[PDB]
Amino acid sequence: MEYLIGIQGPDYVLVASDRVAASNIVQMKDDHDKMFKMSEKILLLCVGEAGDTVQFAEYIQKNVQLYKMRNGYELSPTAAANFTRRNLADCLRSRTPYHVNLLLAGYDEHEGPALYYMDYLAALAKAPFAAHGYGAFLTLSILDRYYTPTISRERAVELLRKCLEELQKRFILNLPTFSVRIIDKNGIHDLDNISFPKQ
Amino acid sequence: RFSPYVFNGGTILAIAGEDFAIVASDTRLSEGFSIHTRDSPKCYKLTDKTVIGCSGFHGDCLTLTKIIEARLKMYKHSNNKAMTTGAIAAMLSTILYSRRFFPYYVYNIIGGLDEEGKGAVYSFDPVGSYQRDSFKAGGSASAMLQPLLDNQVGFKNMQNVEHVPLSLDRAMRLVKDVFISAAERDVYTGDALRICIVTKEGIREETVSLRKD
Amino acid sequence: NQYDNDVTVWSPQGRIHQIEYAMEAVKQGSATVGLKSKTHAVLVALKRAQSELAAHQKKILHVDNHIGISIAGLTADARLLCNFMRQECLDSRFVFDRPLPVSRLVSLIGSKTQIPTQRYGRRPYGVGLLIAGYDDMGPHIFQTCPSANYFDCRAMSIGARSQSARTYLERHMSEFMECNLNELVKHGLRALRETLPAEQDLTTKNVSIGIVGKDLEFTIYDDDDVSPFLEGLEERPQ
Amino acid sequence: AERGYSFSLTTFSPSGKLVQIEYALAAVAGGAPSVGIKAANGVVLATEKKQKSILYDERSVHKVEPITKHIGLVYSGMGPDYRVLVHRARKLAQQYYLVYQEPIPTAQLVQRVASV
Amino acid sequence: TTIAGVVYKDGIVLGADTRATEGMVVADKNCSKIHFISPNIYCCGAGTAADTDMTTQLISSNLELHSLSTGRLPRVVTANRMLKQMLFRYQGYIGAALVLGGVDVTGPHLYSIYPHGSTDKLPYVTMGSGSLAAMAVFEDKFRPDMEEEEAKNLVSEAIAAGIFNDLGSGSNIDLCVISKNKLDFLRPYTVPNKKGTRLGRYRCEKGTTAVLTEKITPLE
Amino acid sequence: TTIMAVQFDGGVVLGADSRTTTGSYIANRVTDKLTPIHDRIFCCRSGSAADTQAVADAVTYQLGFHSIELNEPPLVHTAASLFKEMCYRYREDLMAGIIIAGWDPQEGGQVYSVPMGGMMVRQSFAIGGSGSSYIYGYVDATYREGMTKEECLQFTANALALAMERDGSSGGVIRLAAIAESGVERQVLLGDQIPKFAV
Amino acid sequence: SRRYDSRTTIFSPEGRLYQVEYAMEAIGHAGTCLGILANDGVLLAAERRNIHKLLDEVFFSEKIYKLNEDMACSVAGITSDANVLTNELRLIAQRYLLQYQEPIPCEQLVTALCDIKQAYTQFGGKRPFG
Amino acid sequence: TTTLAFKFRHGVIVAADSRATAGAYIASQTVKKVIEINPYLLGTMAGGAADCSFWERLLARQCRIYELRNKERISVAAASKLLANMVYQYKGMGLSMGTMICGWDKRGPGLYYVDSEGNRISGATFSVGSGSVYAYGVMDRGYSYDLEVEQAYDLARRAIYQATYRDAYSGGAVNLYHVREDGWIRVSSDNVADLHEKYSG
Amino acid sequence: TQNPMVTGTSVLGVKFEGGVVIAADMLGSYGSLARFRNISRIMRVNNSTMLGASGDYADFQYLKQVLGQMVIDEELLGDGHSYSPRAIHSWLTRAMYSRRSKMNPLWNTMVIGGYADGESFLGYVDMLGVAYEAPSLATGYGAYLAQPLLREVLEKQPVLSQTEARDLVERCMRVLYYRDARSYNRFQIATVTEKGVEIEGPLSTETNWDIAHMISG
Amino acid sequence: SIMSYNGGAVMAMKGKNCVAIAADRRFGIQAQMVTTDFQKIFPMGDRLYIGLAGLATDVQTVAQRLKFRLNLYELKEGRQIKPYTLMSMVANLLYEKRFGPYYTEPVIAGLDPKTFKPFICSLDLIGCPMVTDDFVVSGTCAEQMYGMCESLWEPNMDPDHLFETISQAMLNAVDRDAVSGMGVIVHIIEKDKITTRTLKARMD
Repeated sequence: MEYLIGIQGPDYVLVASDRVAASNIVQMKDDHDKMFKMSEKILLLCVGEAGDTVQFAEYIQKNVQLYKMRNGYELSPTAAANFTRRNLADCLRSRTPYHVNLLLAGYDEHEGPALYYMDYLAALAKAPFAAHGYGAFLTLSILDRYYTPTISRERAVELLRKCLEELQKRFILNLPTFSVRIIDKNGIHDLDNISFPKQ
Repeated sequence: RFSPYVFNGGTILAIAGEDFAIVASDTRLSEGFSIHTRDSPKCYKLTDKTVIGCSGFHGDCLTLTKIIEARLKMYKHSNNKAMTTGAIAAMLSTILYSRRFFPYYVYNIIGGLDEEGKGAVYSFDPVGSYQRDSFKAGGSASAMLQPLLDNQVGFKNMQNVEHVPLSLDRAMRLVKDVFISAAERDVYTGDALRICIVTKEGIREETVSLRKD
Repeated sequence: NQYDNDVTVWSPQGRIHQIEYAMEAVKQGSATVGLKSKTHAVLVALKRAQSELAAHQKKILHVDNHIGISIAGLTADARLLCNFMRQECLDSRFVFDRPLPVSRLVSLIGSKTQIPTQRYGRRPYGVGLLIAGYDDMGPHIFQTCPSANYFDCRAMSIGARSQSARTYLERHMSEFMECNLNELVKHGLRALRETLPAEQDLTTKNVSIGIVGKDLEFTIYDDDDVSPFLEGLEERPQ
Repeated sequence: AERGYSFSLTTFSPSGKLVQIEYALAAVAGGAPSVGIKAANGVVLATEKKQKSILYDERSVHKVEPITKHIGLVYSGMGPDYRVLVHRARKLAQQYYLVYQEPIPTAQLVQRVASV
Repeated sequence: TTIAGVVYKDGIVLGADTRATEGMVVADKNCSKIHFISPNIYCCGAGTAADTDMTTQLISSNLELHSLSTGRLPRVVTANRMLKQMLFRYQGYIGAALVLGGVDVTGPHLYSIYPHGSTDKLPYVTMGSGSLAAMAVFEDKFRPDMEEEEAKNLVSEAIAAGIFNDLGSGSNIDLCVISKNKLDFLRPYTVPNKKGTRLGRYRCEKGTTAVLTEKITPLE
Repeated sequence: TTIMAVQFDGGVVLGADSRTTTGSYIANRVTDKLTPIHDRIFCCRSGSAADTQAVADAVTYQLGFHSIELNEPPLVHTAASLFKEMCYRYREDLMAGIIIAGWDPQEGGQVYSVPMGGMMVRQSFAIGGSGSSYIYGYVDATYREGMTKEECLQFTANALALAMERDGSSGGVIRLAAIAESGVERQVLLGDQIPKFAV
Repeated sequence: SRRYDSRTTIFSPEGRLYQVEYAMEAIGHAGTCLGILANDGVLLAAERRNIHKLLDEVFFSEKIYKLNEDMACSVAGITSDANVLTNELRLIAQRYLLQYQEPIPCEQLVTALCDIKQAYTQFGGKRPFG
Repeated sequence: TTTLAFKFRHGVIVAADSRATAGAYIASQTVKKVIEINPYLLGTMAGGAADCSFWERLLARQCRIYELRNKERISVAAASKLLANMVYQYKGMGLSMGTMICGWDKRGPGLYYVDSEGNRISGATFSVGSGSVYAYGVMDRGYSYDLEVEQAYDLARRAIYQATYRDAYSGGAVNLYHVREDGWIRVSSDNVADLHEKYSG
Repeated sequence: TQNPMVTGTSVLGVKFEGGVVIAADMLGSYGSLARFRNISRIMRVNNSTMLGASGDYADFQYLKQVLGQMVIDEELLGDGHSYSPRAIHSWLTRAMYSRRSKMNPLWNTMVIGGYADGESFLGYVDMLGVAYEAPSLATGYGAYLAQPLLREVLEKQPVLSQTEARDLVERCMRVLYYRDARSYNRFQIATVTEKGVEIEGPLSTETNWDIAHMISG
Repeated sequence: SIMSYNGGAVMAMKGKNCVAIAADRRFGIQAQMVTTDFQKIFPMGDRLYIGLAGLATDVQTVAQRLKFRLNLYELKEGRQIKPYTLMSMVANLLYEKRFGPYYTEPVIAGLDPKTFKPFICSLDLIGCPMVTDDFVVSGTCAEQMYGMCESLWEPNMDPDHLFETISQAMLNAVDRDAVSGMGVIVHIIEKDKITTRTLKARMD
């Protein structure tokens, strides 16, 4: 399985995923991006079942962009986070269950940054930092060690290098690169890809 | 508990000449280990230049014949012509695919003259896919018959030979042989044999006798 | 005048206006004759053109391999009742492996055109049929109306100026039983030639013949298949 | 058989009135007199019973019905329309009592009967 | 659960225990197993606790609505059909098992209703886990027609054999006496056993345990 | 359980036994399995106790409605055909051995067997239930065409008495019912009135 | 049938909707009801249209409904119709709360009602909400 | 069943074997594997034969409706997202369908891979089918973005030839296709027996 | 119908010159127990067709209502048509075939012999919608016991006489009664000629057990 | 079951004019702990708390779909909800999903707005009401807390003794369960005020 990780600073949210789309033993793609801008200040990282993520990201992204245009003022992250959970919980008991795992990271103007965690059962819960996939087990220990509530964007990428350098050493999957983004009061800026030279 | 199929044997075969289309099948309809009846052609004339051969589960042959033989008329009233072979082959594919989640169990060999006036044969699987071929056998002895046509009609794995087209005389005597040789080794082929020749003058039917064992 | 806006109202006199009217839609249609023998039934129809540069609308519609019809009324309604019959005769091949016998086909048209003359705000089908079929009782003709009645005939005509034909057919109804095939069609044409104005005649570009027999699945003749029947035809002098 | 009409028969007039309700209030004012008096520990609902011979059995019908252990009705106007509302009320009360296991408050019952 | 019923000359005596278990752990030590249907038709429920509660209330409402309309007492027959045909339309996934007694304008009746919709009209019934223990005590000491006080004594003494000799049954015995003129719904009626008293004070006070936050919030 | 119906000239003689097993515990030891469907048509319910009760009620509902619309005493063959329609439509859910037999004002006494499948067939004497197995000989040797009402009420007693000694799901009291043009003469055999064959 | 149809959802020759226009005049008879905005809150004033010596008051207000925790509204016109619209509002505003888990924005609550008031004037052939 | 497709500077190369089996038995050795959707989209066909023929053909109907309404050819990007949604409604019904939409767009050459399981990923190299693993190897050692159009025809043959040679459910003729900017051109139809005598010596 | 309950066994049929002749034993068996000793597994469909059912007896009675009412409905019109044997036979194919697509089949096998237009006709219908005409038939366990004797004779000469057939079918019932566990002693012969459909009542079969003394010696 | 998949504890306890409801805080996906603070106690008006333990999804649906019925009842009617009804109201909501149930088991603590009578109760995952006067528990450590409270309780306690008891009763029952712990919060409700203290538990 793949790999997401978010770290909620005191004025920004730092999210990173891997960039692999594997089917069988081979990697089809290596620049495959899992972030879905839902607004100016809301990222929804999906992952999990092959088909469900792409359907269930388009479906949320297209009701959050509706809601911005009908009214005029984009959703909060607290709103959008509960809006996802609802949809994902109502498809839990029907013909077609969306087996996805999510991270919704966003930065509100009045309530600051927020980073939400979604089990595929649709159990929402705010956190200060979370991870998905099997790589979760290796890095959630490294975040606990070094993560404090006040931590500058510089020290955070340095903390995220440790987590993604662990995965290189102990983990058994290939995961060469990681897209990194960061949300704050200005919007979504892409940082440089943490990458690992195997050439 | 209940099994909605049974395998009723039957072997179907078809060669596309250059102005003629053979479609030839045994008639033995058998279930299990009994022989239900000895005559029951697997060949139904559709148009004036199109035979179709169903073989497999005989409950579905009957349905799939009456369905095609209806959507054949239905087409004629709306378009005021008869269908070409090239069309029936496409149409039959959709019908078959319509039941993709409880499929027909019918191997279909359509043979007739398309527009130019040439032999054409189309091979279907159960769920409805088809290419155009120059000869296909199907059914039970499909694995007996397919290599003796690759050789005589396809000249495959030979060298230093002619390639003069397939004669209407060498075909029929070819068919009659390969069926006499599948009736020795396969237990679902026997009793009789309808050869349908389809020239531009209509459709003849020739009956030959196989071994009743 | 208030009893004319629905099939649903009766009139004090004991009729229904909306059903009477519908039948005027039939008398606007183009003349057509049907007679039988004891081996053949024939539909002879006088097509019509609405311009000089224009073809003629088809009066004879092929139904099955032993049933023809000849419409007269709204054509959009005639192809709504033709698709339903085509569908009734593909239901019989497919279940009983036989041709649907005509008497039991005209009884389904009868059950389906009855319905909308008794429901609110639906109309009657504005088309009259002549049904030439041949099964295990020899030949038949059947006239259908928008009222939903029908009749077994020995030789009927509908459409415009059809009355002129009905008399010609009623003086010769004795001779029909003994005709060969080509002699019958002559009668039909000579009857259909009494429905025209006196100034013009039957040509090959506005006559349509439909023949069904004991050994002959229902066919249709147009243009130059009609010439072997106009040639040889008597002259009609005034 | 039928489908049913779909278009309301109560319609606004140029006045700004719903003429049908205005008339149905005049039927109300033809009906048998009924008085109501809240006390300070009880409510009294009294009504002029209907009869016009000595043949009627004045105990086979009731213009004072019980809706619940703690509710009552009388009415003024058409007698058939009263047996319909008494019967939709008694069911409202039973859906309410089936979900909260509690007798339906009287403010509630009137607010629902009214919406029928 | 053991529930039991008996017909004596005047009316009915329905007996229930009061222990209701969620598995092998006693969840409730007082559990009303005797449900009011109408003013003259009480009903005992064994089997799935959550099924009888919502089955009986549903009948009670179709039956207190059916009493206003006739304007007289509802019959025990009517509760016996509604229960029977509601349970049979759920093919037996509603796991209620009922003892529907009541005194009529036609004598007292008593019914068993089983999950699948089988109804049996007897003069004394037992349902539930220990039921068989009960049915032993009836099959020994039942006489048709007996005093008002022989029935109360008999039915408690049957719930008693249920209680001591079966698990899932225990604590108080509830009786219900229905008669054509009274209705003595007793709860309890016997305390066959009660837990003893603690031998010390094992609790403490004044800051036993640590805190980390204290937020006080006043109201009006 | 064992049920039995015999046909003599005036009418019919039904016979059942009372015992509803539920495994090896007996639930009700005095059950009434001779259910009146009308005034002179009885059914004998066997097989699943809850299924038959539903069906019986449903046929009474239709049959009584049906006799008032004709103003005629319904036929036995009618109340048969209604069990037939019922048990055949729902031959998946149910499992109901019925034995309709009654006296008709225009065909005599009749007995119709309706076994598990929803078949229907008229019979001189029928016999059903789980203990019926054990008395097909005794009932095939001892029955002779033509009897009196007093040779039948003793015949079924003997039959159902054998079927209770051997079957485990039969016991208790015997209930007979003679149905004639006269009326219905229900009686109960218990204790010593039950014939005995011990040896 | 067609004779007894009012045709309440159909244009005038002039370019109006007569039923919606009459419904206005029915509102010109209800009790006066005014509202004033401030910087430090906002207030509704309405006059009791029905007053009498026997009439009682049981409810905090006879014209002000609470639609939410944060919103109230006052009605004017046909009182019967007002018991319907105020019940859909409450249900709308909870259905908003059940998704986004916030209190519903002021503007949206209104438009969401005005889709229901507007539907009735355009198809179905019911009389509009007055 | 081995199809491969790789996007380079002068367009897209679609390559396909053609042996199609019915078990251990070989049904036909000529089954077209590349589907002429339009004259400017190529599909492939690598899961079930029925299923890729039926849906790709149904896509061709959609993309010819789309053409008439909007008055502009449909994007390759767009025609892959249309084929994803049709098939995502049968998720878990048991289809197989490994298709690749290739074409030329307003944003240049593009190439998508659509699956039965709801995958829709553009890329630059793909292989789908029984042999796909054998192709990725030989293809990824000789692949560049910048090739000449004569080297790329050879690389594709060589990479299908090497897949049929190891794999059992691969063989027959090697069909080769070239999506150029105006429309695709059927490059050649070779045979594995003839490519065996060109590459051995 | 997932499981058959009461079930008859085997139906012989054989053509001859101017008629067809059906046989079938009168036993309906419910497991091993031979439970309903006098059921009729011959139906008369109008006056030129007949119908022998093997298989689940309750499902056979459910055709007997449908065919009944479906035949009455042709004779009400009295328009001079009927249902041929060739038709009634088709119509049952569709009957089974459709019940076989709801995964809810009629569990009968059926021989439907008739005589119309100087021509005999003898169809067969499986619970799967298999169907076909032959000159001899045998459903169930007669497919392996009577079939070879009926087919041995129709190789020699394909024509039979009214006297050759009714002897040939009374000599194949003897084979079932010996070697089939669900057969009975009383069977019915039904015949169509152009005089109609004549159904002979219960006929016995005389068997010899002369080989019951050769088991030792 | 699958109510173990997340774990959870709740516990109510009657005083003599007060009631205290206590819960653990730990949202964990099997063994792996995700977040240390995940509320299982919700306000349902004042002096009325519903505690939902079990499957963390339904914990959140049932507190949202129960707020939607409650609010739509405190508006439509002016009264404020009674603690006996909030039991019957949440019984019906579970039983509405009879087949394919929710996987929570409500615990309701609270005082009667019109007096201050204390009132607690639990429910089964299908919606059976169980009114007690001692204490009610639900969770995966149910059997741990039954034993612990049966001998640590008194028939009458003041607001200071209650919070002593339930505290030292939760800490020891939830520490003997794998998938619970890591922070206990306790509301305790008087007529006057609602005090809410968090206990210092073992973060392992």
